[PDB]
Order: sequence, then C-alpha cells, then structure tokens
Amino acid sequence: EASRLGPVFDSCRANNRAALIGYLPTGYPDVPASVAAMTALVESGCDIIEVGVPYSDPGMDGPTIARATEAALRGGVRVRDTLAAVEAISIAGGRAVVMTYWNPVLRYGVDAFARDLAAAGGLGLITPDLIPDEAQQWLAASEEHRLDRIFLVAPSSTPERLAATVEASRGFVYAASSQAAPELVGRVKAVSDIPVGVGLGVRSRAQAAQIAQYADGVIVGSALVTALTEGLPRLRALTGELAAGVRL
Amino acid sequence: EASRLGPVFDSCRANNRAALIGYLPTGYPDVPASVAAMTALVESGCDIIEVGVPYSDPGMDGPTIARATEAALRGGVRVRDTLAAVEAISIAGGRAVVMTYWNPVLRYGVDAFARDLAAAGGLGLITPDLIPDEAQQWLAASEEHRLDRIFLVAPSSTPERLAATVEASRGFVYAASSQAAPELVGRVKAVSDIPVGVGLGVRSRAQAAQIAQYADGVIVGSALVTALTEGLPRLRALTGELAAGVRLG
Amino acid sequence: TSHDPDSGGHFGGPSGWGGRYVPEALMAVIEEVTAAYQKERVSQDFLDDLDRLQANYAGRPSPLYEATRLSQHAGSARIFLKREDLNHTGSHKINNVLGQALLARRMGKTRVIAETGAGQHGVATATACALLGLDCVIYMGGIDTARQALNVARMRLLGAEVVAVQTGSKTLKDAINEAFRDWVANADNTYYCFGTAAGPHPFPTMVRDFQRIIGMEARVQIQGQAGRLPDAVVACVGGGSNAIGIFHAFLDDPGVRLVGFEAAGDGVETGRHAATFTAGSPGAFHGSFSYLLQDEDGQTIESHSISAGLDYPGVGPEHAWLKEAGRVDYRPITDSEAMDAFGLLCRMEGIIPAIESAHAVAGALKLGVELGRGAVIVVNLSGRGDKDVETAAKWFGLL
Amino acid sequence: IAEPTSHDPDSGGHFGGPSGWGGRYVPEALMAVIEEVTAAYQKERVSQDFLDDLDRLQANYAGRPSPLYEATRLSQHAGSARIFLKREDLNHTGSHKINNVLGQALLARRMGKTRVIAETGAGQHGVATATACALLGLDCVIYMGGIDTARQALNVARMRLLGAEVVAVQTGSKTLKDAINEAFRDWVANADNTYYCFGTAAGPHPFPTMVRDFQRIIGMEARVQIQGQAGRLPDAVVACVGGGSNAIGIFHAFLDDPGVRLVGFEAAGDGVETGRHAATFTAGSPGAFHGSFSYLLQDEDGQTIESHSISAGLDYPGVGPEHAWLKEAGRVDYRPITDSEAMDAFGLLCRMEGIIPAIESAHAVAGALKLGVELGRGAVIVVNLSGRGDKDVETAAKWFGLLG
Ligand SMILES: N#C[C@@H]1N[C@@H](CF)[C@H]1c1ccc(-c2c(F)cc(Cl)cc2F)cc1
Ligand SMILES: N#C[C@@H]1N[C@@H](CF)[C@H]1c1ccc(-c2c(F)cc(Cl)cc2F)cc1
Ligand SMILES: C=C(NCc1c(COP(=O)(O)O)cnc(C)c1O)C(=O)O
Ligand SMILES: C=C(NCc1c(COP(=O)(O)O)cnc(C)c1O)C(=O)O
Ligand SMILES: [Cs+]
Ligand SMILES: [Cs+]
Repeated sequence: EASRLGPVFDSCRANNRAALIGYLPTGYPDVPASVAAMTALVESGCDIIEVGVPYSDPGMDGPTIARATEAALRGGVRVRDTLAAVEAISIAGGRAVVMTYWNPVLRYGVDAFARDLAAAGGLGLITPDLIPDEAQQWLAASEEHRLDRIFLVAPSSTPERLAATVEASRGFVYAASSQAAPELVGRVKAVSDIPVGVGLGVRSRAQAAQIAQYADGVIVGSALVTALTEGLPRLRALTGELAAGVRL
Repeated sequence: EASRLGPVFDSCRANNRAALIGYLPTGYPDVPASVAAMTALVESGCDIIEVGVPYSDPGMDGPTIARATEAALRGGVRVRDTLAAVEAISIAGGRAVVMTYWNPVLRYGVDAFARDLAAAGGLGLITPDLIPDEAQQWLAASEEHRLDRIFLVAPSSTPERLAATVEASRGFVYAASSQAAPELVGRVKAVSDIPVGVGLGVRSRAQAAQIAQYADGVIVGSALVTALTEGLPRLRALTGELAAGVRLG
Repeated sequence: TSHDPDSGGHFGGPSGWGGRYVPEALMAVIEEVTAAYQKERVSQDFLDDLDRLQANYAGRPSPLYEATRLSQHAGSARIFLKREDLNHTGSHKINNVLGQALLARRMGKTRVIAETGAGQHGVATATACALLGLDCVIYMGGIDTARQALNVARMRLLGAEVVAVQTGSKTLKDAINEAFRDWVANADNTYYCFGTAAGPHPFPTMVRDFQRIIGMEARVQIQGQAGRLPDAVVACVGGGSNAIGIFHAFLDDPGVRLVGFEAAGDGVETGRHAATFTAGSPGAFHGSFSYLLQDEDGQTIESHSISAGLDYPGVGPEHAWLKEAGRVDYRPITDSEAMDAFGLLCRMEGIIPAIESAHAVAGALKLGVELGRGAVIVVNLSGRGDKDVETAAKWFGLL
Repeated sequence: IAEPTSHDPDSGGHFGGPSGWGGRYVPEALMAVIEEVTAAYQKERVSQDFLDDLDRLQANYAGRPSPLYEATRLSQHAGSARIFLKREDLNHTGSHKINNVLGQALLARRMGKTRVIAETGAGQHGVATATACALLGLDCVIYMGGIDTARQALNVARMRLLGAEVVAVQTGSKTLKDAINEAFRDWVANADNTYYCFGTAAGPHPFPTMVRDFQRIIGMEARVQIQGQAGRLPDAVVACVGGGSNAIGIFHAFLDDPGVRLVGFEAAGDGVETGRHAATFTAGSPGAFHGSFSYLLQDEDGQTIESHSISAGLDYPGVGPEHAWLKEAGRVDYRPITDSEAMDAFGLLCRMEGIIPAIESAHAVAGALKLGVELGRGAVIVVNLSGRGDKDVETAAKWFGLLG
C-alpha cells in the first residue's frame, strides 16, 4: 500500500517539523561501539538511522566518513555486522535503513540481502552508486520484501532522469549536493509528493533549521562521525541540538 | 743524392751495431728540463733523437707517453719549443728528427715548418698519422729542404702499401709493432735496401740487443720517459745499457 | 559491429556485462559524452582529423615484425611483434587519447582529467592536451610516481599538472577513484579521458573503437607477410585496451586463437598478483559489471605486480563477455616469467619492451611451445620500456 | 634502384679537389681494415640483395617511413612561417642513428666480423649499435665519455640491457671527441676481427660517404612528403650539425634544387665569444682531425680546443668533411644556436605540440624559428627532428624548475 517510512514523515508533518536522519558506519570505531552509538542516536532523537556498510572504494564519501570506514575495515567489519546493527536498532525502537554501495549487495545476493535486511527489521536501502537503469534485480527484491528504495538525485540531473528517478523511489528521495539544495527539492516537489531528504554537510542547529524549511528530512552523517570520534557524550549532545533544529 | 741519416747507419753497420734511436717529448716535465734530458741522450750514446711534438689528441701514443704529453701541454709547451730543442741537440753534436701528428704541421705551414726545421739542424720528420696517400705537400717540402721522411709500416700492411710506403721513405722506415717484428723487417728488406728501425716497447738491454740482430735501428720511447720521470741519472744509466745492447762486436 | 552492447551499454543480454554502475551525479555528463560520441563517430570532419593525426603525428601504421631470433625460444614458432612501442609517446595509449581529446574539444570542454598507472596514458593525455590547448590534470598513485618517475617529468614538461594519490594502494586503482571524484565536481567543463577499456558505458566501447586500428592493421599485415591469418593473437591485459584493440578484427575468424595474459605477480597462490580472470569473480567495480579481485563480502582486494600498467584488480567488461563466450582464453604470467621475456627480447631482438608488453611475449613463448613449429603467433607489443629501464637494470644486477 | 654518384668524393675520399676536404689522415696500421671496409661497401652499395635486406629492416623493424608533421602551433614564433617537422624522433631507439647503424651492422655481417665497437656522446648511437648487435648476434663494445655517462645515464642503462659493454672514457674533455680517440685505439689493436661502427658523417674515407648514404633516406622521404603536403618544394631545409650525419641525410635530396635554402645549426654553448661552445664553422678553421681534413676548433699551435654544450650530441669540436665542402661552395649556411636558445625551443615544442625533442634537435627547432622570421609569412621550412628527448628529461626538468 504505502511506503515503510511513509508513516514516519506523516508523524513529522503533524508535529510541524522535518525528520532527523542520522548516518553512522558500522564497525567504527569498532562493532560494539558503533552499535552502542547507533542506539544512542535513537535515544537522542533521531527519527531514521542510516546504517552505512563500509566499502573499500567509497567514491561518493567525503573524508570524515571515508577515513572512518577505512578504520572499520582495518578492524575487520563484515557485512553481517550491519544486519546485526539493524536488529539492535529495531529492538531499541528505532527505524533503520541501510546505505551501501552496490557490489557488497551483489556479492551477498540481491534477493538474499533484501530478505535478511527485512528480517532484521530494516525499512529500506539507500543506493548511491545504483541508478534505476540497473536496478531490475533490486526493484523485484524491493517489492517482494516490502523494502523502501531510496535513490539519489543531483543538481545536474536532467529533467527526464529526475522524473524517472523519483518515479522509481519509495520512502523518500536523497537530494545529494548557494541555492542548489532548495531548487533541487523544488524540482522534485513539482513532479511528485514523495518526501525529500537533504544531505548538506550539516554541522549546527542553525543549519538543520534552515534545511527543514523546505525539506521533509535532514540528513546528517559526517558531523555525527566527527562527534563520535571525540566521544560518545559529544554525539549525544550534538544529536540533541540537531533534534531541536528540525522543529523550527 | 743520399738521405740525411744515410751516413749514420753507414757508420753503425760498419761498427757491427744498430743505431740507438731515442724519443723524448718536448716540454716534459718542463721545457728546460726536457732540453736537459735530450742533451743527456746525446751525451749517453744516442745516435738519433726523436723530438716529439706533444699533441692534444695523440691516438698512437701509449699511456706512458700520453701522460707526459698532457703534462707538457699543461705547462704551456709550444711547437716553437720543439724547434728550439732541435737547435740544442744540433749544438751538442746530436742528430734530431721530429715526430709529430700532422695537424700541428698544417697549422704551422708545411713548407714553413720544413724550412724552419732544416734551419734548426733537423734531419727528418716522422709522420705516424700521415700516409703517403695524403703527403703531396710534405713530399715537395721534403725534397726542397733536404729533409728525410720516415713513414710507418705495420704487420698488417698489404704488399702494395708496404712497397709504396718504403718507396716513399727517406732515411729509414719505422716498423711499428712475438715474431711479428722480424717478419716485418724481412718484408721491407725484400723490396728495398733502406734502413729499418723497430719500435717494440724496448725497456732493457736484452730486448735492445735482441732487435739489433735483424734491424738497422732500435727505437726506444716509453722506457726513456719512465726513466726521465725518475730523474736524469736514471736516464743516463738506461741509455748506457741500451747503447751497449745495440752493439754486437 | 555485431559485438556492440545495447543502448545501456550491456554486453550479452542476460549476463549483463558493462552497463553504468555510477552515481546519478555523473549521469548528465556520461549521457553527454555518449551522445557526442554517437554524433561525431559518423562525422567526416571528425574522422578526417583523427586519421590526419594518426598518420602525420602518431606515426601510424605501426609495423609488424617477425622476431626470428625468438623462434628457437618459442618452440620454433613464428613470433610476429605488432610494434605499438613505436607510436608517439611510445605506447598504444595515444590511439585512444587522440580520439577522446578531439572529442573533448568537439564538446566545448575546457579541462581534461585522466588517471594513469604506468604513466603512458598520462603522457599521451598530456601530449594531446598540449597539442590541442587543453588544461590537463593527471591523477597518479604515489607508488606509481616513484617507480615510473620518468613519465612524471615528461608529463610536467608537456604542461600537465600531476596529482599524486596517496590513498588506498597508491596505484592505478586509487588514481581512478580520485579522478572520478574530480569529474563528479567539475563535470560542467571537464572531460574524463579514460585510459582503458573499462568504466561505465560508453567508455568500454569507445576505447575499444579507438584501438581497433591495431587489430585491423595487424590482420592486413599478417596476411601480406605470412600469406594467411595467424594461428593465435596474444596481448597483455590490465584493463584491456591494447588487448581488445588487436583482438577485435579477429573475432569472426574461427581458426584464430585469442589469448590474453594477465599479471600474476609473485604467483596466484600468494595473494600478491593482479590475475583478475584466474582468481576474481563477477562484480560491479569502477562503473561496470565485470570480473574483479574481491573478498567474500565484495571488498576490492588490492593487486600487486612488478608492472605498474597491469597492477589493477579489475578488467574491462567486453573481456568478461569474451571469456564467458569462450572466444578468448586468459592465462596468468608471473613477474619472473615477464622479466625473462624482457631480457630475452633485449638480447635477441634489440627491443627494450614495456614490462606490461613483456607479459605478452612471455606468454607467447609458452604458446609457441604448445602450437609447434611453423605456427604463426601475433603479439601486441603494447609499449617500449624506457620507463622501466631502471626497474629492469636493478632486476638483472646492472647497477 | 640505387643512388647516383654526383656529389661523391674521389677514390681517395676527397671533396672538391684531389687535396681538398676528407681524405684519410690515419696511421698505416689502420689502412688494411679501412681498405677492406671500402671494398666491402663499394660491392654492397650496388647489391640489390643488400639494399633489400636494409629496406626490409628499415620498414618492418625501425618503422620507416617517418612522418612529416606541420607544427601549426609553432608558426606564431616563426614570423608566421610554416614549420614541417621530419619526425625522426619516432624511429626505433629514438633517433636517426638507427638508419646508419642498420646499414653498417648489415655490412659488418657481410664482412664476417664478429665484434663491433662504437663511440657515443648522447648515447643514441651507442644504443642503436647495441640494438643492431643484439639483433644480428654480434658482440658489442661502446665507448662513452665519463661526463656523458652522467648527463645521459638513461642511455647507458639501455646499452647494458642490450648486452653491450660500456666503457667510460676518462681522458681529455671526457666527452664525445675523447670517446672517439679511445674507440680508435681499440680498432688499431683489434683490426683483424672488429668492425668500427662510426656514428656520424666524419672520419676517414669511406665513412663520410657511407654514413651519408645510409641517412639519404631521410631527405628522399621528406622531399616527397613536403611536395604532397605543401604543394611545392620548401623554401628551406634545416637541421642541427654535430658530426653532421642527420643534416647531410636530410640535405642531400635537396642539393640540386636551386630554390631550397639549406641551413645547419651548430651548438654555441654559453656563447661563441665566451670560449665555451662548439661552433666549429663559426669559430673554427681547417685542419686534420679524427681521420679527415675539415673544420675544427683549434688554437694557434694546432691543438684541439675542448668543446662545450648542454647537448652531448653536439659537444664536438669538429665536423664532417662534406659539410666543409658545402660550406666552402656556398651551398649550405651554418649558424650558431646557444644553450639558452635551444632550451627555449625545447620547452616551446613541448608546450605547443606535445613533442619532447632531443636537446640536439632543439637547436634545429630554435634555428627554424629564427629563420622563419627572416623568410616571413607563408615560407615553408622543413626541420629534421633528429631525436626524442627521453634521454634529456632529467636535464630539461632541472632547467625548467621541475626539480630543485
Ligand atoms: N560510486 C562509486 C565508486 N567507488 C568506485 C566504484 F565501485 C567509484 C567509482 C565510480 C566511477 C568510476 C569511473 C571510472 F573508473 C571511469 C570513468 Cl570513465 C567514469 C567513472 F565514473 C570510478 C570509480
Ligand atoms: N693518428 C691519430 C689521431 N688521434 C686522433 C686524430 F687526431 C686519432 C684518430 C684517428 C682516426 C680516427 C677515426 C675516426 F674518428 C673514425 C673512424 Cl671510422 C676511423 C678513424 F680512424 C679517430 C681518431
Ligand atoms: C596504465 C597505463 N598503462 C597500461 C598499459 C598496458 C595495459 O593496459 P590495457 O588497457 O590493458 O592495454 C599495456 N601496455 C602498456 C605499455 C601500458 O602502459 C597507463 O599508462 O596509465
Ligand atoms: C653523438 C651522438 N648523437 C648525436 C645526435 C645529433 C648530432 O649528430 P649528427 O651526426 O650531427 O647528426 C643529432 N640528434 C640526435 C638525437 C643525436 O643523438 C651519439 O649519441 O653518439
Ligand atoms: Cs587485471
Ligand atoms: Cs660541431
């Protein structure tokens, strides 16, 4: 019927706010600590948890996240560790999706990974290096196992491809990126009513507030990794400030 | 008429001996010391003195003479210093020929150098890098100024070139070089009566007497330079040993 | 040709080799380059400029030479060397670069970036950017800037900026990553001049098309010089550009064996190699679905080879399609084997080859023993080894 | 067919008179092996089987014909003249030297020699000799000046990988002229079994003629290529001049074209007035040197003045005799180009055309730029790009501040 994250953005609509989407990579600084930090995000006011799968060649990731996934892989993080983190978030009451590059999914098996992600309580998959043109396997698995599929749009996206990408998305659309962020969100709002998340290197409460004026969800990742590196209390306080900014 | 060095070999062959031909380069260790050493050669029994003109790129010179010619050049030796060496040898009663690569002669002027060499008392010119094929100017100046012309023959010389080189020479023929040396002298004396000198890297009386059996002259160069490096007394001693070797009875 | 992918860049239908496994942020410029290539590949003005440069500037055609002094070392077979080592800059890379450099100019781009491993593609790219007046930036792994330092200075003299990549394995794999990040940011005015037959559509097809001239020339030259088609055509395979270029003219000749030789480093059983087909498995990497060295979770295994050009854990998707169809076999060649063929080609033929190309000769020697006397084997000599002289002199103890 | 005999010397090797340029200023100890080479070359130069064996290696092994590229982006710095680069830099081993080495190596096999010696300054002739000796199974020994083994070290290693023995000459100026002196000493001692593969259009007869005849193909090809691309004969043909092989090679086909200027460009080093140069025709005089009578740099007594240049291939105080004859007859003009002028042309060719020339060839490119200004708009100038600059990359990088 509806998307899995559909009810989440509705609850944010009634409360006159946007959703806080928090990214953390599995296994940084280690698997027990990362899962402890991800649970802290739920207790600190994160609406959606992006659980990242550390990849050996992350082309789309900035330096804060890239060096954190390199350390997780040096520590020996496995893909099964991410599914173990989803189950932990779901037990703690949180709502988790998985952001991964596509080759780990191919190695696992697209259908098998979707099945195991759903059984852990996962709600969807964010695919930064998979465009709809190659997602035939993923579309079938997304329907079979009732998982949302979050594709990325870009400021450079041609009108034809933007409409094709939105038409192929369930849950919300990742608007990855001046006036570039709201203008891109407006082009998505003009072809569909699907929620739009915005990732813009958010660092402060003021920045998260400026984004919530036009986006249905605010995506924070690098700033959470930087906080977790200083300490787990710093992440708790920073997540709190981010939880307040989305309600303005 | 006869060559300039004719009477010298005539006297040696009459004394049952060979002519001792000594080489020293002009200006080693310096110009005055080299003239002192060439005079010493005359005093010590050298029948002919090969006054060497140091050249910047001497392809025919061995390591001992190469080092000495570089040192003489660093000291500023000139071609005009070689003519002064000949005057000094003529004054001391000696007999001087000049050994030189051809380019310093061309730069001086072939006729001019021949005129000035004979005026200084020189008797001939050894031309190790001048073959008779290119020696038209030298042949004319040589007949004009009554100078001997010593060309070189090698163990590899063809019968045609050997006969042509011996025909072109006056005074003596330089046989530059084991049994290759006496076999080469035999090829020259098969076509002509001209005296033959043998350069063989001689360094002792035994080797000097060994050559005097078949050659008309024994040519010593490197061993005299190595001796001069040790000093004039060593040079006189070595020359005395060689002067005894070129004699047979 | 009949061996082209579909509109989405897929080889072979259900298998799905190739395609476009890239972020949406690159789709606007990737479709832009695709349309520009489809338009200019049938433009006589563009074809006349490419032929004019290949002839009067690059030095084409490269000759085909029978190395008769190698015959006794190849089981009395007849080794024919396709002399790509004689091209301007000194490798096959100039063929692909001259096509894409002209294309960048046709598209209005003002900046050209490129990766490089051995430095040959970097030097070729820097060469064409100097010729056409383009801004050039070359990404090169820090390890490769050390062991191929000659080509770094050639690039700098040609007016190109060189950026040393220190992340990852600091080799060809990581230069490509950074050059991809550069393109994501500067796609408005930057053309990515890709150096091998890999990457997302249209690059595997386009690179092969610009390298087809090698095999087309070879197929005419072998018939004139030998009176028949060869018994086998072999080349070395890093990403696959020089191998696909010499293979393509021979795909539809049923009696011609096609063998690609890949770097095996210290041996495949050692984990210090780059033998993608021998030890890899299907996966998506650097924009295409192909074979690559990957662990049980799908993480890219770092490769190692004495040759910088073959030190790459992936391989072009058309090769994966040719391997699946059985049209081409792919075999490993170790560092020791390649260096023996290196020294042998120096002493027998007076040709100092690239260590990349030396892998093909080493494989050719083994294939000559297999096929016997009189067998004709055409070898792509992909580049000369001026960049490798210091490496090789240390290998043979000449310092 | 073969090649005509209109500009050749007499039976003694003399240009322009029986006592003029060239000849044989060699010791008698070398005359046997020189006559043997003269006889062998006279016999094989008219043998179709020999010319076939040579053309076969030149086409399939060395990559001939070399192209003729119009460097359009150089026109601005040449008074809007049209520069045509004869791309000898694309030959196997990277220079024109391979043209002459292939002929002489083939000849050394026809003579039954088993040992080949050669001299080298820039390393390009040395590499080409070791290349042919590896190809034809001959033992190879290369003589090189110790100063040149340092500034052209890339070629030293290439020669060793090809199986040759490299000997560093420490006498004299430790450059090209001293390598030749040492190779000469080797030949005198081993005239019986050894072939001397001389690498330039100098030395005693028959080498000035034989080297020129093996490089004639450059001018033969260029004369055809330039008429097909520019529609007419060029206004001038230019080349750098060390010993003179690459110049005489591209010059010869144009000698009988009265409208074609010929300009050779020699190395002027720091400047002809500074005493640190190699401008043999500018600051030299006639004399006998390295087996021939020609021009050389020499003091008042006749001693060879040591030469200097940033290019090891032009660091030679002498020149070939056929160039002396052409200079006296007025057929060819010879002009100096300094180190700084060459390196400007070097960097310009890199920036504008993507060709990294040899520093020797950069002298020719610099001369062409100046000549273009004199002739003006539309003039057609052919330049012999004698070699590539892979050997000079470290020298050029220091010059342009890409090191430190
Ligand atoms: N997302 C993502 C990925 N990290 C790697 C893939 F797994 C990184 C990546 C993506 C794209 C490429 C690429 C390339 F190699 C050549 C060309 Cl011409 C164009 C490209 F876009 C390279 C690496
Ligand atoms: N005597 C004497 C001279 N020392 C130099 C001249 F001044 C030395 C010499 C003589 C001859 C040559 C020569 C050469 F350069 C090339 C060839 Cl192929 C053959 C040669 F024989 C070289 C140096
Ligand atoms: C990596 C590049 N070279 C690879 C290479 C290869 C292998 O690349 P292919 O794309 O597999 O042909 C073969 N031969 C030579 C001489 C090479 O330089 C480069 O120069 O950047
Ligand atoms: C001296 C040799 N080379 C001289 C040279 C020259 C001058 O040589 P000529 O004989 O003057 O053509 C020109 N160009 C290149 C690329 C060269 O290498 C040598 O390497 O032995
Ligand atoms: Cs590979
Ligand atoms: Cs000169």
